[PDB]
Amino acid sequence: MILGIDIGNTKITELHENGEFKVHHLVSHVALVTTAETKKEGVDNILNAAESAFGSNISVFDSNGNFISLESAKTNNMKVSASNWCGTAKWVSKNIEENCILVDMGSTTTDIIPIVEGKVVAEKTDLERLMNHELLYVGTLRTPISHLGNTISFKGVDTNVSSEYFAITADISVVLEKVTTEEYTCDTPDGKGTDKRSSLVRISKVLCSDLDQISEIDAENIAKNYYELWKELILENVENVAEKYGSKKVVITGLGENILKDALADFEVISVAERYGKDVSLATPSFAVAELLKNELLEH
Amino acid sequence: MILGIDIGGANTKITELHENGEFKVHHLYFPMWKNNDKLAEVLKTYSNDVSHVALVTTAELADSYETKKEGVDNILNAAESAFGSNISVFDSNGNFISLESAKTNNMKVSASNWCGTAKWVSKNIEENCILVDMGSTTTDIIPIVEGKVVAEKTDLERLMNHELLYVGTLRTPISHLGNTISFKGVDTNVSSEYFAITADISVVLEKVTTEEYTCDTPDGKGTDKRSSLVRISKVLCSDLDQISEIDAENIAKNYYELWKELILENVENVAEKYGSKKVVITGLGENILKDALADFEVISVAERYGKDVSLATPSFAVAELLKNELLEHH
Repeated sequence: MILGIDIGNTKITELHENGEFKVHHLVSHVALVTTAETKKEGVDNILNAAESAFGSNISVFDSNGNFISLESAKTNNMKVSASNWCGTAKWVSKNIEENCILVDMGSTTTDIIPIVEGKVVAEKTDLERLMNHELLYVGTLRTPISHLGNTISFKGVDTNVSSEYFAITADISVVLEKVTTEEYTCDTPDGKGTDKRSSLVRISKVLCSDLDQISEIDAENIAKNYYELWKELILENVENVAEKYGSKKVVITGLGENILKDALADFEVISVAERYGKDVSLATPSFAVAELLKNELLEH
Repeated sequence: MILGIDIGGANTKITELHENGEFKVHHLYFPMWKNNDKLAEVLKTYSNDVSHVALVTTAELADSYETKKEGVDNILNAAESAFGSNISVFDSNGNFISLESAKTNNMKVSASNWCGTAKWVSKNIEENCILVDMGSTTTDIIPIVEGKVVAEKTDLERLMNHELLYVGTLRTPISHLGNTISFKGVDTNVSSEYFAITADISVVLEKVTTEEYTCDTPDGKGTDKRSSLVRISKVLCSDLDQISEIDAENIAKNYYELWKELILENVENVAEKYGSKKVVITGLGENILKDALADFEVISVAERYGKDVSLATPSFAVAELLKNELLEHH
């Protein structure tokens, strides 16, 4: 009975014992990964809090795909902060495909990480990944819509759009049914509802208009056209990485799987939600570090 | 002395235009969503010397939770308590109407930030040209044909016809200019987070002065070039420990190119449609506009009337339009 703990909200995966697993949103071994005013205070809080009900049997998955024991993370806290893709990438390279591209999209960013010969070959820092099509700052929920493009086709004409914070990808996702209303968990830009109509109201403000000047069908069309711009952003980046590493297989996961599938039809797609369930797909890092800890402790 | 008063949502601009042509522009903080006592007080200092007043309200303030009637009524009452019936209100249609006419037809009082300026240009500057006014947030590209302003009616229609562009000198989030930028020779994706704005680019490239970076900084830090480069570096999820000052300035220069191109393309489209080669520029962003529209025949409000007028054109414009009507029979 080993647990996979991803503190960012927090997700827990109960692994081991023939394979009996389950995840929950908020034990002999615990894999601790943190994807979440100096950033050394919270680090101690997390570490010390972990010791409380888990003891010393805690393995921390650092910035790299390396598992460091406790106290090692207490000494040099500059390794505790980990990405939301490193753990998943490691897991994929040893349990799904050794030659592929992992594409994960959360509420804010999309990670496109090449895996070659079983090893993760993505660049290190965020800057380096932005420079190599391995980090795309578009997410399922929090992306301001004009980041997808400052012009949009509206009623057949290329139209300029507002730069003000009015609508986000969450609005597009709900209107196009790529995520449920319940999955629109971030704050709405105007402090109002997450239902479709409320989302259409927000989207209409992008064109300095409202649902009195334009119809709901017109507004929905704005969402549809932005969705295609969004798909292209995902596709172009994955293609660039694929062209350099010769990979054709893509493993997708995260809240944005539906969007990922739509954008990457040109590739051989392997869905985490389809192979391990939607729960794992929504809590991949926690499940990943759980499987990884198992194999490493089984190395004995 | 003629007074041109432009009441915005939070800031009021007053132009004192003297008979000899000398002028002075005053600035006053006056939130329209609250009581009008301060406005009334300031306007009263002109009560016994001024009888010719041009008043315009350009307040947009999107959702201010206040009816148009109360907003207009409060402004008109503050002005009336100082000048009585001696007030000419510039309405949305670009015409001067009486104080009583404004009260009655309150729904037609509030004007766009460019309405007065465009009409003034059409009368006092050039009858066939394109007005390009870039303030802190938007860029208005308004065609003037045969002395008549012929821009589209609504903002949506202007967005569909290259007459409204959401790029400004200070408040534009940098990624709105483009979600990728050339860096060290390769196409680089950029953050969507609110970390840097056009004000940062403007200060770093000296298109505006540090004192002119009047909006809040994204991180609440300094408005100096160093602090601006720090914010700009965040757009590529970096910092001045990972990249250099030269690197950060290169990010700013590359974005400046995208920014100028956005302005140019929009102005070119309006110009090609009307066949005009003359552009009249104004607003805090004149330095950027001069660079972007270098190939056009440029007429600068700042050069012809001074920096203050360029940064408060609406108030000056209605003062001039009032002067025109007055001189009509002098």
